[PDB]
Amino acid sequence: EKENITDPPRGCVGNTNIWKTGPLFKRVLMSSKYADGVTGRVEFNEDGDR
Amino acid sequence: LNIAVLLGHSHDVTERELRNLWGPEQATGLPLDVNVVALLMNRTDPKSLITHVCDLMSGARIHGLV
Amino acid sequence: GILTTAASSMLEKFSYIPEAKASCYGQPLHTLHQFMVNVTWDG
Amino acid sequence: KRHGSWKIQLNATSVTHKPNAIQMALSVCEDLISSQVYAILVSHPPTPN
Ligand SMILES: *[C@@H]1O[C@H](CO)[C@@H](O)[C@H](O)[C@H]1NC(C)=O
Ligand SMILES: *[C@@H]1O[C@H](CO)[C@@H](O)[C@H](O)[C@H]1NC(C)=O
Ligand SMILES: *[C@@H]1O[C@H](CO)[C@@H](O)[C@H](O)[C@H]1NC(C)=O
Ligand SMILES: *[C@@H]1O[C@H](CO)[C@@H](O)[C@H](O)[C@H]1NC(C)=O
Ligand SMILES: *[C@@H]1O[C@H](CO)[C@@H](O)[C@H](O)[C@H]1NC(C)=O
Repeated sequence: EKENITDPPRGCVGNTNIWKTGPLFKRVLMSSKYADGVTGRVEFNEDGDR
Repeated sequence: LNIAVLLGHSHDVTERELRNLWGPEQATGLPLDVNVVALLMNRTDPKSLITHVCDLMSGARIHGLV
Repeated sequence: GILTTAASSMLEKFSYIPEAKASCYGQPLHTLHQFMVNVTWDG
Repeated sequence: KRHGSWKIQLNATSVTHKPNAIQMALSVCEDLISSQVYAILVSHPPTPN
């Protein structure tokens, strides 16, 4: 939705070009608020757990 | 013992002074089969770190990594 | 210097302190972790 | 199905058991960094180690 497309490059050959949206997509992991799931209502807390 | 010493790319340090930093030094050398292997690296990746660790561990029983 | 000091002062206790692993593929007792708590090199 | 009509696609890659634990992450790195993956999930209870 909010574009900012960053890609993890091929670090196997001499690359330390870090991925910029590392924490930011982790923010997407922190704000992954859902309610659909066979296990139940899946939602991540401040600890990143169920 | 056999100790491998590898470095990155900073400080422009070449390799021969690393050979000579061990040789005339260690006056009180009590173990006999002590040898250093001074190497460098052309990359900055953990892939080559895994590769050179698995090659130097098989490389005549290296017991030290720096 | 610390590595050679540890190998020298641990050689006097047990002989075959060098105990390396053969290869990473295809899957010890005397270590220096409990030995170099305190060591001295060149003062 | 329900995630719009954008031209994004998906590809699957799953790596299996190796008895040596270093070569596990070795197969992972050379098979997924070259694949440019975005998430990594491990689902192995029945290991003897
Ligand atoms: C994307 O992120 C950059 C900073 O990395 C920022 O300058 C830019 O405004 C962002 N674009 C938007 C608004 O999505
Ligand atoms: C957890 O509890 C309910 C109880 O009926 C269960 O049906 C469902 O699997 C779970 N739902 C939620 C709220 O996660
Ligand atoms: C230079 O890089 C190549 C490729 O990894 C390697 O084979 C060679 O040993 C490297 N040389 C040094 C001294 O780092
Ligand atoms: C380390 O210090 C302890 C006392 O804290 C001492 O007993 C011991 O001799 C020292 N280590 C050596 C030289 O073995
Ligand atoms: C897509 O996945 C298949 C099976 O895992 C793999 O063989 C292929 O290299 C992947 N990449 C492409 C070309 O999309």
